[PDB]
Amino acid sequence: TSQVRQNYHQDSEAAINRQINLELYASYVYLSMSYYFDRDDVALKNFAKYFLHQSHEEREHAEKLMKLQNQRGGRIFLQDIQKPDEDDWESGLNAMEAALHLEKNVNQSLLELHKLAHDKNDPHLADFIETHYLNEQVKAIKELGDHVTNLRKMGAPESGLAEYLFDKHTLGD
Amino acid sequence: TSQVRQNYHQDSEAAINRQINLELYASYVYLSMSYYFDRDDVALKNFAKYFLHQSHEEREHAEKLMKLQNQRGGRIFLQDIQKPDEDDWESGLNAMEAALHLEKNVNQSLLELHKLAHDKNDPHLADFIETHYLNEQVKAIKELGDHVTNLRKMGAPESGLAEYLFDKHTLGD
Amino acid sequence: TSQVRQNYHQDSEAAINRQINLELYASYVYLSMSYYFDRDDVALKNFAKYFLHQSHEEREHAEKLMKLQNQRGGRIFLQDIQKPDEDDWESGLNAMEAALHLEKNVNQSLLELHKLAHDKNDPHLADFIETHYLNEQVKAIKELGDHVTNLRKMGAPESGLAEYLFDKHTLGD
Amino acid sequence: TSQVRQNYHQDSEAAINRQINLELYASYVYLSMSYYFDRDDVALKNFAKYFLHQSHEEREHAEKLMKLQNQRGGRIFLQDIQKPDEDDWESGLNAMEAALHLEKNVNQSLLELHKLAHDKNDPHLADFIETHYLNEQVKAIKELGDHVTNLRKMGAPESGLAEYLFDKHTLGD
Amino acid sequence: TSQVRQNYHQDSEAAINRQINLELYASYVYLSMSYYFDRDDVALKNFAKYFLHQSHEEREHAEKLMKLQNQRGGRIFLQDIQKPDEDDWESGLNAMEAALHLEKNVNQSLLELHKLAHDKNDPHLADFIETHYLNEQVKAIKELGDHVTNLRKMGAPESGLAEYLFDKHTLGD
Amino acid sequence: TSQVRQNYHQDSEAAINRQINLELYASYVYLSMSYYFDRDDVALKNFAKYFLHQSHEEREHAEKLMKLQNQRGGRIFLQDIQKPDEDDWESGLNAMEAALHLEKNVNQSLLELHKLAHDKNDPHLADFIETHYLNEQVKAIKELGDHVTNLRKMGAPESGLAEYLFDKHTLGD
Ligand SMILES: O=C(NO)c1ccc(C(=O)NO)o1
Ligand SMILES: O=C(NO)c1ccc(C(=O)NO)o1
Ligand code: NA
Ligand code: NA
Ligand code: NI
Ligand code: NI
Ligand code: NI
Ligand code: NI
Ligand code: NI
Ligand code: NI
Ligand code: NI
Ligand code: NI
Ligand code: NI
Ligand code: NI
Repeated sequence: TSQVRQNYHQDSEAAINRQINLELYASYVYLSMSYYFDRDDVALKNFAKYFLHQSHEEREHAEKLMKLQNQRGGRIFLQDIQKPDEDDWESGLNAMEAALHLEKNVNQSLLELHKLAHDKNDPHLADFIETHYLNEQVKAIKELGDHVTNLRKMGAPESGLAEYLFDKHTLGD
Repeated sequence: TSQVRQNYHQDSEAAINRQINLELYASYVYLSMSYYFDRDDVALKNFAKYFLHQSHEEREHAEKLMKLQNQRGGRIFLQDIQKPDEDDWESGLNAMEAALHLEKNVNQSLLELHKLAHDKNDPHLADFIETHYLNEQVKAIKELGDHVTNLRKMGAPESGLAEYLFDKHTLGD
Repeated sequence: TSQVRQNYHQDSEAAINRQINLELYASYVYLSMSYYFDRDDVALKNFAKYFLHQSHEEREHAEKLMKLQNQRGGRIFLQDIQKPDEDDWESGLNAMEAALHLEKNVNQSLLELHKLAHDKNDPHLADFIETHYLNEQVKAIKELGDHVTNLRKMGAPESGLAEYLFDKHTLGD
Repeated sequence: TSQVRQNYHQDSEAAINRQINLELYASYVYLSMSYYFDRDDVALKNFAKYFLHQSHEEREHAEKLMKLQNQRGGRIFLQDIQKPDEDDWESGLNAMEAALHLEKNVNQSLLELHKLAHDKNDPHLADFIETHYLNEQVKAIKELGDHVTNLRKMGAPESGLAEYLFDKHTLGD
Repeated sequence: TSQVRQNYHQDSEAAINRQINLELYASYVYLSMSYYFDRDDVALKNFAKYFLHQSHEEREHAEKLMKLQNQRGGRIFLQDIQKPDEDDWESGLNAMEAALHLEKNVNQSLLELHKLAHDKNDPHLADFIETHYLNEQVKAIKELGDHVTNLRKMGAPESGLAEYLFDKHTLGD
Repeated sequence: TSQVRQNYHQDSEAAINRQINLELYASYVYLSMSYYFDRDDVALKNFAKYFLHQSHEEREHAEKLMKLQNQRGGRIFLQDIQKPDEDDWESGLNAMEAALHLEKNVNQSLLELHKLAHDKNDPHLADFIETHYLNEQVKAIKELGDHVTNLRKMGAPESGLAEYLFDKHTLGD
């Protein structure tokens, strides 16, 4: 047992490891989308920029959780990172909807983690999730919903004009 | 009777109180529209910016009238602020038309106030309305008419592409 | 149902709407006090400055809650804003005590909202209230209590000298 | 009863007084260690710098809690500050281990305080502890554990060379 | 015996330890007064500022004496810090008089220490007391006497107006 | 077939996908090492800094290869990222040797890729490997060998003093 461990339950430790793996997987998925939009037959540079930035943000999430694990006295256990469900994301609207679904899944995982933290009477971990993850997920979900709504009202994915003008006027700024 | 009151008729005082309430109500309506366009299923950030700024301008109108009341020797009497007629404003063109109607109503109220001020031989209040309210209402009505015309000629509200491009190229600047 | 709604209970949504209305009402009350102290027979400019700033802060509270509602997937429903209980606030000490009472009421409302949020297992809303509202209310209540104590120990409201010197040396800075 | 007290239970008030006394005692202990390393037969200036800074930080903790007490409507009751358990701290590694033990004790006290705050349904005090004390204690415990590990792997306390080089390369920066 | 000890008598060493404890106790008393004036039913922020600064100055006195002890070859022995005689200091004038009494007591202790230092033929310690403590105590006593005189001539503690205006015009600068 | 594909053989495309996966795996391994040295029972912050930077460099390698794939007309196919062989890297010298082995493996993979590129008469891909990967691998291998040699000559891993002083004087700059 580590000399710094105090009030850190092992169920919380396992949940932290699983959430690390999940954030890494989300980073992988965003990387996949980003370079999907870099293909010459898709060619939407601002979509690719957006999803690359999101991938780096998810990697930051993962590293934050690893530092948290080492901080409380837990021990990091890394698992394989699964391949994303798709290799062809069809369109920008489809990738936006997939991202919204992914963020909702990660958000439910974080919410159940917060429940487990409040149950094991771990206020430090509870507030860590409250402060560094929950509102960021809320903002990401609201933003992805805004993007999906805008792309839908413009005639996507039938109108490629819509996706071009959206790549220019919304993501290119 | 207040020691500063001079040539201030009580009909003018009641009209000032009513106009205060009306400007507050207009601010409330603009707030409603602003946060209607912030919803994830509408998602037009520049429409929301525009109507939030208009709400703050109407609140400035109200406070200006309150200071005018205290200046002439009148006495402020606040009333309830009515809820806006709608909670769902359908579209950006519809909200623009509603705003145009609201500003025309407020303008007629201010014009009848100026008539009552010239009747009671109150040149100070007459010029106060002339200087701080009339031309601002004229400019607001002309601008809302311009916006309605542009949105109409672009295919709104059927074309959501039109409202997106208008939010970007007209209100986002 | 909105595409972004997740773990947002409808009781929480109704509580958010009610708290929006309450913050708007508090803003209205502070506006009333502010322009009460602008009257020529009261004439305490720094009291008026103080209460006008407090009114703007309460309006900021309201808009923050509206953005929170749109963020979680709720739907804003605006109600009438009630007229303040009084039109003549008697004295600066009396207005300070009324403000203290109002802030205590708003604080109890926010506390019951936090209880409802922790009950419905909504940690995001719980931490939102924790972070953006609770400590601000605590600070406001402590400050209003300090002001009431100082005004009392100076001989208010009998001594108008006390209220003048307090307007100058405490609120005018 | 103070005019600002709201939802502040008296058990919480007593816990706040006890935690004030505990933070003051920790400051006293760190002061003792700091000036132990200033003796000519110990003579480790950076160890002394480190523990003096830690003493000042603990005094800041205490004053923060006193301001919190006055804020919620509680009443400060000061007790004697106990003399530290030791006057001779043997070595730098021994003082580091003593500091780690002390911080773990203070952390358990703060955790039980947070439990009592969530029990009495005091979300403001709960978030105050969450925000201003918990993560700081976690960081302090992790840092003291790092220092103890490094000193151990270097041959302390047998190797005085180890403590000298640690004072130079780790604490002197 | 320490390798640096020269002409340092053990009676002087015990006196230095006792004076360390006394300066720490004075710091504790000033802290008590400072946060007494922060209560909502007292609410004199500049009195609190003044006494907090005085507490920090007394802590500086204590640390200076500890460094002096380690310098001459003595050995620090810390004792408990006694709780201040009071928890409620009644008024600003009463706290000023208590501070004057406390500083006179500390001054007599320092004077007897200087006598013991000149007796044991310790000119270094004699000049240390002469240079770093005596005139500072004289200045503090004169300043506290000035404050007590001013508060008395203004009608304190009956006139709370007096204490308010004194907090503003004398301590708030 | 993509409209930009010219002289790009499909064996080269498969090799590019495999090398992408390998660079991602190397990034994962370096991340594992980095946060291994962040544990409280290891506690070598500069080792962790070094391996975190190396992980980010390997991720840059991977993204460079993905952009190259999209450039030539190939199609990215992502695979699972395998878990590193170890979770406990024993010591800094052991982690350095593991990193040297990993970089030698990646270098052999890149060399066989260059052979396949010169065989399929693809000078662009050959020079891409020549310019952006080969010399970087040579430098990394030489640097890791230097680090291993230095750690060995200092008495690692038996002497923890050696690893501490190496973390300070070589990696902390
Ligand atoms: O919020 C709680 N702990 O922090 C909690 C969950 C369930 C109960 C309970 O058992 N009520 O009867 O309490
Ligand atoms: O000032 C003195 N020493 O520095 C001193 C004190 C008493 C005497 C004495 O014994 N006079 O007869 O001298
Ligand atoms: Na005119
Ligand atoms: Na919190
Ligand atoms: Ni994430
Ligand atoms: Ni609970
Ligand atoms: Ni354009
Ligand atoms: Ni208007
Ligand atoms: Ni509020
Ligand atoms: Ni004055
Ligand atoms: Ni502390
Ligand atoms: Ni060195
Ligand atoms: Ni002193
Ligand atoms: Ni590489």
